[PDB]
Amino acid sequence: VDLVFLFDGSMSLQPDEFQKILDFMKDVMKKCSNTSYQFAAVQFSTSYKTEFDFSDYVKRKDPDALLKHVKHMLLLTNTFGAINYVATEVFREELGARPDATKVLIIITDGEATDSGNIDAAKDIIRYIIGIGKHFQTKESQETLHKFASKPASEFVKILDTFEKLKDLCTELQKKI
Amino acid sequence: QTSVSPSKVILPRGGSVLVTCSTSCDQPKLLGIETPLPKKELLLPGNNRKVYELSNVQEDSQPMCYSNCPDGQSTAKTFLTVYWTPERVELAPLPSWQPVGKNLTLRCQVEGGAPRANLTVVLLRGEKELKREPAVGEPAEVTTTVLVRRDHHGANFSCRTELDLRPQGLELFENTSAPYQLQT
Ligand SMILES: *[C@@H]1O[C@H](CO)[C@@H](O[C@@H]2O[C@H](CO)[C@@H](O)[C@H](O)[C@H]2NC(C)=O)[C@H](O)[C@H]1NC(C)=O
Ligand SMILES: *[C@@H]1O[C@H](CO)[C@@H](O[C@@H]2O[C@H](CO)[C@@H](O)[C@H](O)[C@H]2NC(C)=O)[C@H](O)[C@H]1NC(C)=O
Ligand SMILES: *[C@@H]1O[C@H](CO)[C@@H](O)[C@H](O)[C@H]1NC(C)=O
Ligand SMILES: *[C@@H]1O[C@H](CO)[C@@H](O)[C@H](O)[C@H]1NC(C)=O
Ligand SMILES: [Mg+2]
Repeated sequence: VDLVFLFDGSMSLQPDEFQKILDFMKDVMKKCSNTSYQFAAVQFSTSYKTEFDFSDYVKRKDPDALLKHVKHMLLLTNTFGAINYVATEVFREELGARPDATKVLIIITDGEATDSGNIDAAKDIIRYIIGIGKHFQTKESQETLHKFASKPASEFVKILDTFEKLKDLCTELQKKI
Repeated sequence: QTSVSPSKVILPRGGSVLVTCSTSCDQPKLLGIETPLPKKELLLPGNNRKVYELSNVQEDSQPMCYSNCPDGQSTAKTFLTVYWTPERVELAPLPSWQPVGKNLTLRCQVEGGAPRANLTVVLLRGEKELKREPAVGEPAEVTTTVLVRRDHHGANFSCRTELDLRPQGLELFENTSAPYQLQT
């Protein structure tokens, strides 16, 4: 399974929440450093960039060697165009993805979009969005957390505005792994 | 083609501000503000103009009004400045009595205060300026070795802070410190 972390590097997150997010990335990643488990990372704001590709990923396996030059951008939050980046310029076999493997998508964002796009370009990918802010409250405004939802209201969107409020998602995130 | 106002602001912690994310488009597909601060939107009247209320701002924040216009998404940035009077300005305790002709040290420390490029500190034996220097670090270390001669016979030394927001319509925010009962 070629899983991907898509974290929110927009201004709207407290300068701390950025690092609390990473901790979570590691809560699943390094905890599940077991073989046959590939990952990636794309920080989205007003623009996009692949923090660490697969190529440099399975070279020095550890979430403290792949976040060497991370710089908190803190601009907007192009949530849609972010998902459409993991699709087109991320999961490309060229970088370092295995065909006979399931492409997962771990989106991390307060659930506040700065644009209205469409993810049909990758509607097949295993989505996994995790809230973290304060904005994720009323339905009148906050509803896009349902937009990238897949299966019925279960453990897709909960109170976890701090995904730290959850143990090791190894045997838990393996829903088809 | 975005825009926002006010472009600059100076305010105390917990204070609140209003911001108008405006825009000039035939028909914009989206308008919003980008901040870590608590947002609360205002009136419904209008279409290409939106007002909010950034509340409980403690750090110098900088909101960002965006807009997805057909032409494209643009951005208008405002700057929120927070200013505040320090926790304590008190100076370091020495005992009341002292031998004349002693190159003793007067140390004063201030903890907090912003904007820090406007906050100055001054040690002084009464209404006489002994040393005016800008608050450095946390707490702000400041020192001047005072002597004991003629103006020293039973004096009162003290430490004050002066935060000048006068260059921007506010007042001079200063705080005096507990006196130094020197005897001899
Ligand atoms: C309060 O802070 C500002 C910032 O240092 C002081 O000076 C100006 O600062 C801006 C950047 O914020 C610089 O670009 C300017 O060159 C500075 N102008 C000056 C000082 O000539 C401002 O003067 C400070 N107020 C006081 C008097 O303490
Ligand atoms: C430092 O000085 C400021 C003003 O220069 C003080 O602000 C006032 O503090 C008093 C309490 O002593 C309050 O009752 C006032 O309401 C404050 N001003 C306002 C908003 O009217 C500040 O308290 C001083 N700092 C300390 C440590 O007392
Ligand atoms: C006494 O004051 C003089 C004034 O410059 C200073 O040079 C000297 O170091 C002081 N004495 C101490 C604390 O060593
Ligand atoms: C000395 O300090 C006391 C204590 O606050 C103060 O009341 C007085 O005005 C000061 N002046 C002198 C030297 O008496
Ligand atoms: Mg954001």
